[PDB]
Amino acid sequence: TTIFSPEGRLYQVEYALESISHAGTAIGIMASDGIVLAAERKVTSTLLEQDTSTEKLYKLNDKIAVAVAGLTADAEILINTARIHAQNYLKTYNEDIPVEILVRRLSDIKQGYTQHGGLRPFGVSFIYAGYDDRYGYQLYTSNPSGNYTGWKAISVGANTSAAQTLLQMDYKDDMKVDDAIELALKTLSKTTDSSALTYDRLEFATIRKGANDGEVYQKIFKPQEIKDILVKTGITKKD
Amino acid sequence: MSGYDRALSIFSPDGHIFQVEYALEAVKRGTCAVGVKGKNCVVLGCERRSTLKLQDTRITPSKVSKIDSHVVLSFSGLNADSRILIEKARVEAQSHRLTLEDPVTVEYLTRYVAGVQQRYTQSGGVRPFGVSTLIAGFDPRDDEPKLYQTEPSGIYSSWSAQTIGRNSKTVREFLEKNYDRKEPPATVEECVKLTVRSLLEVVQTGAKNIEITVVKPDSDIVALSSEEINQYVTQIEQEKQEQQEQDKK
Amino acid sequence: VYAINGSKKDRFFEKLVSLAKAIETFIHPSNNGFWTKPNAKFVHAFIKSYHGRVKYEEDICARGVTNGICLTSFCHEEIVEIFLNIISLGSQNKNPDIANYYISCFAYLLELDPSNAYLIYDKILIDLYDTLADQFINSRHRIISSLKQFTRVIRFIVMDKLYRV
Amino acid sequence: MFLTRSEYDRGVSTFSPEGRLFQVEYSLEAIKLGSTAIGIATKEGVVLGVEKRATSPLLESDSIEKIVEIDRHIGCAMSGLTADARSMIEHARTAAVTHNLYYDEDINVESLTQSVCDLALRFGEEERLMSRPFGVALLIAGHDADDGYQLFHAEPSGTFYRYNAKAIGSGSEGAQAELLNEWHSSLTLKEAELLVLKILKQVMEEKLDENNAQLSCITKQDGFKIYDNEKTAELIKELKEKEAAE
Amino acid sequence: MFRNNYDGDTVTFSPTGRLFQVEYALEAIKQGSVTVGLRSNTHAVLVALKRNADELSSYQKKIIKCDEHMGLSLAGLAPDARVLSNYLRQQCNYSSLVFNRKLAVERAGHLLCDKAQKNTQSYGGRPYGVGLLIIGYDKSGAHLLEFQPSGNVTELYGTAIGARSQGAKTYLERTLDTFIKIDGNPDELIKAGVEAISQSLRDESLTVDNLSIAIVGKDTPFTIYDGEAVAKYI
Amino acid sequence: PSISDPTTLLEAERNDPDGLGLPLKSVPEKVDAYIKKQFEIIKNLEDSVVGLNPQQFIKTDYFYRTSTIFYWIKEMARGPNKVLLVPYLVDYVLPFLIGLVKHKDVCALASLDPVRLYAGLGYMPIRKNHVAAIVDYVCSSNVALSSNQTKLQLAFIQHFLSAEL
Repeated sequence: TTIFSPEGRLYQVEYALESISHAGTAIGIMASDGIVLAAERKVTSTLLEQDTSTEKLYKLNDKIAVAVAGLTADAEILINTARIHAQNYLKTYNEDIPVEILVRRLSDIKQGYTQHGGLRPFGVSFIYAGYDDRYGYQLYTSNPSGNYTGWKAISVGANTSAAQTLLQMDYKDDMKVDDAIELALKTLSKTTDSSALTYDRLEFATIRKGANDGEVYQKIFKPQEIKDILVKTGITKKD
Repeated sequence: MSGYDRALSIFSPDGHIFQVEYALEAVKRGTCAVGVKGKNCVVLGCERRSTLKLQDTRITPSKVSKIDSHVVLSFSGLNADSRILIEKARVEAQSHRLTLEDPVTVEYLTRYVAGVQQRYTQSGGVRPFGVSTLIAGFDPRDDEPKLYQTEPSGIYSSWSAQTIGRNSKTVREFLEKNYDRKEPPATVEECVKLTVRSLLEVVQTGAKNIEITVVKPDSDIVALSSEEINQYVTQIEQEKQEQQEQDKK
Repeated sequence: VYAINGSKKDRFFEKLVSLAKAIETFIHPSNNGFWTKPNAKFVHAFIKSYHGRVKYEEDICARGVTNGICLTSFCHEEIVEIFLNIISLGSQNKNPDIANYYISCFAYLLELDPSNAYLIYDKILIDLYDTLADQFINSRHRIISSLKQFTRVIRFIVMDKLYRV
Repeated sequence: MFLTRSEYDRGVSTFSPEGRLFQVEYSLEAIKLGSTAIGIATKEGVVLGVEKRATSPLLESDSIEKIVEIDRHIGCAMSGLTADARSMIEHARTAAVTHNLYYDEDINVESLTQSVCDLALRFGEEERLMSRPFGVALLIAGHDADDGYQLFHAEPSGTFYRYNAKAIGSGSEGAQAELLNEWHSSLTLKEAELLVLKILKQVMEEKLDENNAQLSCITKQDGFKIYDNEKTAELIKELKEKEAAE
Repeated sequence: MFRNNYDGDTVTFSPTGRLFQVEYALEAIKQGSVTVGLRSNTHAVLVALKRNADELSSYQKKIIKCDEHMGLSLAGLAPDARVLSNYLRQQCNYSSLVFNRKLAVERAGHLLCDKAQKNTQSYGGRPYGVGLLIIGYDKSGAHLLEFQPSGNVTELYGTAIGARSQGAKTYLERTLDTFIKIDGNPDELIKAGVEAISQSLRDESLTVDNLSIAIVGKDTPFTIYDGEAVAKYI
Repeated sequence: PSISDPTTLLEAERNDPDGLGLPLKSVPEKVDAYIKKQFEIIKNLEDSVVGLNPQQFIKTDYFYRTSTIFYWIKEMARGPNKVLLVPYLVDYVLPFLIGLVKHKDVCALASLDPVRLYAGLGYMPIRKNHVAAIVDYVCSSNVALSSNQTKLQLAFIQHFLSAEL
């Protein structure tokens, strides 16, 4: 009902934070030449359509992606608002939206749903990723409170604490995107509740530069490409 | 309105234990923010919590926020709220000039901010902001430094030095001993040195945690870098060794 | 409860009338707060424990002799005189589990067979006729607490030749 | 102590069995908890004065001025300052200027007092009714051509009286008793100043001086002015010799 | 000890059909100072005792004017008596602009009833805490209406409202033929009210400042008396 | 107390005929004289503050002493130390606290609360011996008290009598 606890703390935000603390794990890592996003997906359903095109990971425009921990129903309302804002910026300025302007845009909407008592807050945590000329490769996180922070590597959702410790000891400022592929897969295999990692339990993506000077490219990996980085990395659930 | 004053035991009216008191509790839990005037500058300073090893420093927001070319705002309490409170003040100031051929006055940037905070107190099951602020700068065509504090209730006041957030008693105690209102710090360097001494008593580890913005007349706004505040911290720590070794026994 | 000398009682009962006078305002139904659960349980435990003392020493008396530290009729009378208003105020409480502690005291006060027992029956008839005649129709706690009070004492109203009519 | 609670306490927009609105009544009891403010009306000026709590040296005075100008002929004393007190005063300022530019003349003090009470009946800004309180006690003082020097106690209820003399804040009983025992229709402005200082001395606990007390008056000739610390000091010196002269 | 479940909201009915909040709104009339209203065939009169909170304090206003032909007294809630009296003056002006009559006081009664009954029927407000005596004169003669805030009204030769008014009411009732005939000598209709209101003063006394008198009949329009205007009537 | 023998403790507690024993804890005689000397230093330093305003009162040795003894009393009045303070009440601590109450702006410049502290001292565990001396002290009329001090003495007598029902 958006009233303070006597400590000056918001009960609804704390309960929304309890909800996302169950909501599946996501890791993001910022290499010297690209960003990696990975998310672990609890497929307890055989008849759920794996090889559906998205669940945890989404495009916001041609150079920005997100991972979702939380309610996917809540996330998709924010994701569409961010997509509309990215194209409305591109229409106005003829230029691609800077990552800080969009990440904090979704952090200002999520704060409003925490102040007015007719609205429940959004049960979603986002690990944003992208490139722009103002900064370069940027990795941000945002949570049900409307707080947002810049990171070199971060986890959200379940098992955050184990994942942050594993990131901290292996992360290097000068590492390449293929080292961040390896690291994010290792971290998730060293954090997972499921017995071993496999291509349908895993959502993956990258924000590389490629060979051509003007390019930045956002491969949100199809299952067969994820099977290749799995067998190359030594996670290798292979015949 | 609190404690041991109780007629025929007691019972509560509509009154003190209220949403705005719990917003004041949120403000006290947010990092320490300080401001001191000088002869012809004002310096605002903040506590960063010591950044985590995987946090990205080059994109991390400067805690002290420029509202306009001559006005600076810092806060303690809820960050998300301060971001929503700085946006309203920034557009309010840009709109001021567009409709008044006049940059916003520091006192109008303090009455507006505390004013909007007061409306979220008044009614509606919309909560007050868990935020308290320092608003500092200069008016246009003047050389007088200004420094205001605002509180979640929408009360505001002018100070020649003030502190808000965590541990602010101990800082206000140090300022009352080191800030003389007859002879304030006569130079920017001394004003910055006083804020670094003031913060050094309350910050977690040292030069990492302090960050300062200096405002001067005619829109000369200037954040100090880590390397500049490291030479202030080092000079103050040199004078501590010098004072200790200048013991006579 | 085990302080009372049944032959020198007057200075003990003088402290119990002044204890009850001190706490009487903390019992009243518009005065809820941290003291409500303390008071309701103290009143119940004192009356239960005094009735446990009375019926322990009545059993020694039945097969032997009376010591004169044993309580007299005058002591059960004094106990009803001290606690009758307390049990009346506490049975009208907003919390129905708090109200049940005071309503449960009436049975112990009637089982002492005091000379004062008419004070307890008269109160419960007045309120029960006032509920069933719809005199309390705006006050659902008087409806329910009077039905709760009457239910506790039917077994004692049934035995007395006047109230059984 | 013994508890004395009713079932009608804490009722919002509700009458007790007597008709008592207990939110606006419990708001009227806060005229004992504030810092002391006193007003004295006369045929020569309305003398307003407030006890200062001693500030941190870092808090600069203009932050806490509890005597205020509404307009050149009207000023407020407050026993306590809140955002709502500045809201009442800035509504009074905006009301006084909007009156002067619409009606080409200065606002009557009764009509300003009624306009700040209408703000209180609205609860700021559906039928405007007196159900809940707003803000704090104002002593509004002023001078106009039609009803002269006037002191109004404007209450959180949206109602008021004109008083000849009124005290609010923690001296209320002992002050109002000494005011009603002592006030004349023959008070000169000088004697109204010594009278407010004699009353202030008696409540304040401290030794009265130009750093714990504040004076002002509305005069028709000079307008509203807050007094210089040197002027309250020479008045306080004059009080000392007036009682030493006994 | 005797909690009422059905007096929280203006919209609740008691199991016996009472609107308890509205009956509590009547008990607010008993919180005011006494006012007396009375009429002859050609004049209606109001006389009102005014309180103060302290000897330094200006006495409370009790009689209000809506138009040259009618006005009212208020023993109940003063700030809520400004809401009804504003609305009555607004309706007098509406009648002169939109219908070019002036609002006959029976019609004024019907409009106050409508406004008060609306408060009595809808959630998110309170009953009016004020009783009004309205006095007026029009084509149907000298008129006196007791408005009670439940949303009701009655045509009456006289009545008293406020604390201790059963005394003054019983004097009007024992001295009715005395005031109903008076007509062309309006000062004895004023002295009839001053005897009536004097019965509610329990060795309190009338004073030049404590008392206000208002009269409206035939050509002489609605007028109010204060200070020495009421000294010849002490 | 560190008594040499269990039987010496038992004899020493049986020696008071009222059947309430000695205090559980007590100040050794040199520590007792150190505590009393801090208040006598304050009483001799009173001459150094007779003329001056709060802003320079805050800069005096008398105030630095007073502010320290306030924090000492206030910490002694929590937790397991209240009994250590009841011997100093009528001779030093209560006289000191009504002394501080005259300096209401000094208690605003420094965040002191003599009122809340002194009123709260009425709830301490006071022995039967000390009740009579507390009563004779608070029942002493001195015309030297201002209204704030006399209504504080009534406030104490309010939280004292209610805590001595």
